[PDB]
Amino acid sequence: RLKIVTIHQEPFVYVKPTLSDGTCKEEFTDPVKKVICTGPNDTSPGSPRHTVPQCCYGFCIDLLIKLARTMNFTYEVHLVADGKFGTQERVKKEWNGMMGELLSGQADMIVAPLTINNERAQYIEFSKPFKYQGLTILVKKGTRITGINDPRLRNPSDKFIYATVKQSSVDIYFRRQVELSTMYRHMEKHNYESAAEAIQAVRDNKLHAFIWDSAVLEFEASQKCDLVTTGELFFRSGFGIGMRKDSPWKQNVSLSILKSHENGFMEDLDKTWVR
Amino acid sequence: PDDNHLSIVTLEEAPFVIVEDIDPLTETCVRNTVPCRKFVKINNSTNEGMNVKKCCKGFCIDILKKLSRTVKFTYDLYLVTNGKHGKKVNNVWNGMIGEVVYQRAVMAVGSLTINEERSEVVDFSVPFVETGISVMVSRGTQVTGLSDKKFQRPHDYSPPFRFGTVPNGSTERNIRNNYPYMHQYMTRFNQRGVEDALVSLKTGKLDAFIYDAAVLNYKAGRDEGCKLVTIGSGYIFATTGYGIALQKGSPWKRQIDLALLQFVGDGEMEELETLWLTGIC
Ligand SMILES: CCc1oncc1-c1cc(F)cc(C(=O)NC[C@@H](N)C(=O)O)c1
Ligand SMILES: N[C@@H](CCC(=O)O)C(=O)O
Repeated sequence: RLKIVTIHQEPFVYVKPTLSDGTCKEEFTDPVKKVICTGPNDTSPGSPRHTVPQCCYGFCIDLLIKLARTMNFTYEVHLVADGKFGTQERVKKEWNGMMGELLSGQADMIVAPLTINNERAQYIEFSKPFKYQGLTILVKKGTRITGINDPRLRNPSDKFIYATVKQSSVDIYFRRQVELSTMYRHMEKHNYESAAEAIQAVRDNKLHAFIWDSAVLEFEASQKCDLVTTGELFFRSGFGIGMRKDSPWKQNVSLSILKSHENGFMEDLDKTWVR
Repeated sequence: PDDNHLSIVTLEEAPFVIVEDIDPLTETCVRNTVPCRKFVKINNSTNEGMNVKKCCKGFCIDILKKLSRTVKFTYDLYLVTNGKHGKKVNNVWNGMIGEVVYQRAVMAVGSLTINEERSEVVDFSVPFVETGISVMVSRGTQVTGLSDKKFQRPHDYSPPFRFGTVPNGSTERNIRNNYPYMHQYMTRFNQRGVEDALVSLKTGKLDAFIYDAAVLNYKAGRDEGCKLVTIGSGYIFATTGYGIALQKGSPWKRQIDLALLQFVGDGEMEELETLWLTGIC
């Protein structure tokens, strides 16, 4: 019985309250498949993590169900306690987020829009990509930015605020990059706890540019006409299922993902949740 | 460091792997090229043949050069002669895949598509070039993608669409498994190679060519007058990538994966993409 960790991130993972009887609202596009996911009710920094049953659905949840049926495993899903994707921080060295939970055995598998990168691959097994995407920039329909090489990002100030999500593999990449220095550290001053908070902050003109996953941002702009992406995809990369290096499921997870790309299932998910 | 001189197989497919004749006076490969050998038969009444010294370059050859330096191996590079990328024939793998399966090569480097059936018999690195299946047409041709009914049920239209692939690779395998009627219909329009397929399109003998997305995008970008185009929003069915195929359980996979991901993270991959894959169109 596998412990699955995921994270709130539309349209990959929706998170809603249960009904009063503890089940999930019946919804339809075909029934929307939903799972009970436990998660903290307190989101705040440094707070006690009181877990409660919630309802989870979306692209990643459909993928999970496909995996579990294909490979014949049972599961329980929970939202990552600290609310984060996962970065490695000096304490000597520790992973936070979903990465931390998988490495500690709190999770057996990460099923989330988790970017495959070198730093994480040193410690965990990633599947072949279930989605290919990259980074883009979300702004208010109004703002005009060429892209990631605009002067206002390259040589920034307190005039034009931009940011990403904390303890994501975007965030630590900017803090770490030499040519990024003035933006690297600038985003440190404005980074958000979650993508949802960043997106709303763009709508309320508190954040002028949000650097984030194209799969999430393009979806947000398709729904909210006051938001637009700008510039080309950059840092093109994949999302992968995350498992411990000695997981016995690792081969079959990748085969299943490859099978699903090739037979149109991943395209079906893209038409259900993204298109 | 131990047993780090590796047999490596590749396959010509511009711009990922480009093969040139060596300078015969020097028998040295120069500049951005690396030595690669090709076994060439004396005749067809014989197994007798000789290794010809050639020179190899391209996107995938630069990947190999970086891997060699980063992972600390040397290699003897050779061009496959038993088929092409890889196909299972009477339950026996040919091509680059076959060379890895039957342990003649430690790894295969080239325009080699990651799929499920190959993953059963070889280990693949992480994908280092994004690909899948695209469709090339002359500009203005209206087709939605692989899934268009003009492909799926061609004989519903008069006249029917004329479309083909190059057989025996990942694209044909995918179509054979997913769209049986399409597949059997298409065989009439099978192309010997990409170059033939492009000529057929440009002269009006084929209405579409279904093939690997990375190669099609490259060819679209280099096309005279920008007539040949890929359909949709840079659109790709069955998104996958090229991967370095290694023998099952290979001790080289760990370090090769990390290296490839480092190249992505460091901007080295983007440099290579700009060097080899950018087009005018
Ligand atoms: C190999 C690509 C890479 O190497 N270094 C950074 C990146 C990168 C590329 C990208 F498109 C998204 C993210 C990311 O962090 N997105 C938030 C979230 N999906 C996450 O996983 O944290 C990171
Ligand atoms: N890259 C393909 C060859 C071309 C194709 O069939 O699309 C392969 O590895 O088989």
